[PDB]
Amino acid sequence: VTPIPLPKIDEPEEYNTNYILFWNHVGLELNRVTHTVGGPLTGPPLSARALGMLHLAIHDAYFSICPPTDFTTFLSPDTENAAYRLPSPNGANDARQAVAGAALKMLSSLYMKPVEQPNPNPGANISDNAYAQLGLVLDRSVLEAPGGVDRESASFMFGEDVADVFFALLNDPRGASQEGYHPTPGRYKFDDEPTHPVVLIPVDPNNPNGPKMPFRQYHAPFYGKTTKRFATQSEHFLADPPGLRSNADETAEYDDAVRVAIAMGGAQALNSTKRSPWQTAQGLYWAYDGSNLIGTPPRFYNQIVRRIAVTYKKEEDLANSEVNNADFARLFALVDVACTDAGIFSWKEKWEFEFWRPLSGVRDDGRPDHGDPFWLTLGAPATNTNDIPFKPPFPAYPSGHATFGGAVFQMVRRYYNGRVGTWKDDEPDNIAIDMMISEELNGVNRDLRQPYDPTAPIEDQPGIVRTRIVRHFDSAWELMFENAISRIFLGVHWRFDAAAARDILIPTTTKDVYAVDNNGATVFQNVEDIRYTTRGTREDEEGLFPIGGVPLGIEIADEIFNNGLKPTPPEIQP
Ligand code: VO4
Repeated sequence: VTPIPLPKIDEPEEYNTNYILFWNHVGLELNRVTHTVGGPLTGPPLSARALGMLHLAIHDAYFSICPPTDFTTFLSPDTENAAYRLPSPNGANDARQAVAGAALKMLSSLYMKPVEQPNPNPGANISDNAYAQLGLVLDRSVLEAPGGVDRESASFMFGEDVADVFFALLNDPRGASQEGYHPTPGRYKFDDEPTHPVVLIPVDPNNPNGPKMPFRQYHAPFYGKTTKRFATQSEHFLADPPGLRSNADETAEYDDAVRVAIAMGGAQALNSTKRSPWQTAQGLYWAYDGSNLIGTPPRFYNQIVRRIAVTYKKEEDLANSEVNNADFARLFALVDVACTDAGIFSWKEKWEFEFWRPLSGVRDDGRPDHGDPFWLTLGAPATNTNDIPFKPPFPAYPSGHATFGGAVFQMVRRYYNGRVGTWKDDEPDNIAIDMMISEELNGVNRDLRQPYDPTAPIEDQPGIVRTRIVRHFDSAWELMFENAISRIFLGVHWRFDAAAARDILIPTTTKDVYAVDNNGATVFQNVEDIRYTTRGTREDEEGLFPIGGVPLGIEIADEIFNNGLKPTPPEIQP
């Protein structure tokens, strides 16, 4: 088959001389390729799960052969429970080959054709071409691997055994099933997107030019409540969103949120849009909304973490440094596991409340002096395509981006504290990064004038090129914040989906009503002054709970870290 020409990644090629980074890279490539061809593990929660599984297998394969001192492996060889029993090296001492076997085995199990019956129902929607393209990626990776891959070595075989264990234990085949789910219309209730109420999908994925059929997607409605958690030691909950349950009386907050939604996230040319050009840039920068050649948010978070890892490595040699190898293997396991669990809990809460998106909220408001029946958002960018595709929708509260970001960046902060600088674990850090480029704004990717052509490189396809923006960030606290508010700029999330409005916005004399500038744009607090302290109530439980995705993510990362990356006790699994 013709290999899809993938655009160049903005990153020092030296990074991939390190075999831990190389395998992470392979995972990211499969991430973007599967979203281009419509293969398995698409969507934010499951794409995160794939990376978590990959790095867990790598972590244990490496630390089995090169034992750590301040922590231990995720699974152990002495576990009585066969499902959690880690294989023993038994002579194998080649860490490079162990990692290769674990990574290759895991990625292959994840992305290859489900010959073992699983093709029915679960995989019955992916074309043969999708699988073929994914295979190409896997095949050339073997050839590009630093130091090569010796599939016959005992160490390689050991890595494979490790992968088998993790795959059998954590794989969730029916994770994205929506069978049986249907929206329950009403105020504050999630339903089909007014701009994309239905999709025409081919009856046969192998014949895309053939007959289509109407389809209504709902992204992983049962995943969060039924899936196996990775390293969390408890269930996490958020306060009821403004307008629902115990907080149904928070009308001032809700009304002002509608107001901020229109002004900050509307389409570019609307007279009601007050968002600045720079804010529009911040919105698109963090998107990665499953587009062609781009993938999902977990991919971007890993791209950023790769830069942090190299920027703050202990030793200069990326190729032959066990200090670096152990550092990266540990960091990525921590980060990708936190990201996986963040996906689980954000999805659990999303479908629990089933809160509607701003587009529907503003349009269906019903009050002549509050709503706008014809409003349009800036929206999730449909990069490298010529239209606005129907992307499987899901509820608004809390923001997936916000939760992912909170988890990933708080994990990075906990890991580097005392090493890059010193700070209170709940206060701004100093982990700065430079020359960070998002593929949404890289001067290469674009909004096509005609349908995407997978046999030609993106540069030879007509369209409006996305401006190349090179960013610098002063801290992981800033990254966390901007990643969260970017969704407000796109108009896909309410302010409270990110965090409590009180913690991120500038207050006025009027309660629940926040400050706007001379031209009506919403004013945010300075990043250095932001503290996620405001909590709220839940109708079904006593106590105070976090509001929005960022606080939820921070909470998940702290828990995992404090427990040193230990499996969720099987007793508390769904
Ligand atoms: O991925 V949101 O849940 O931030 O659209």
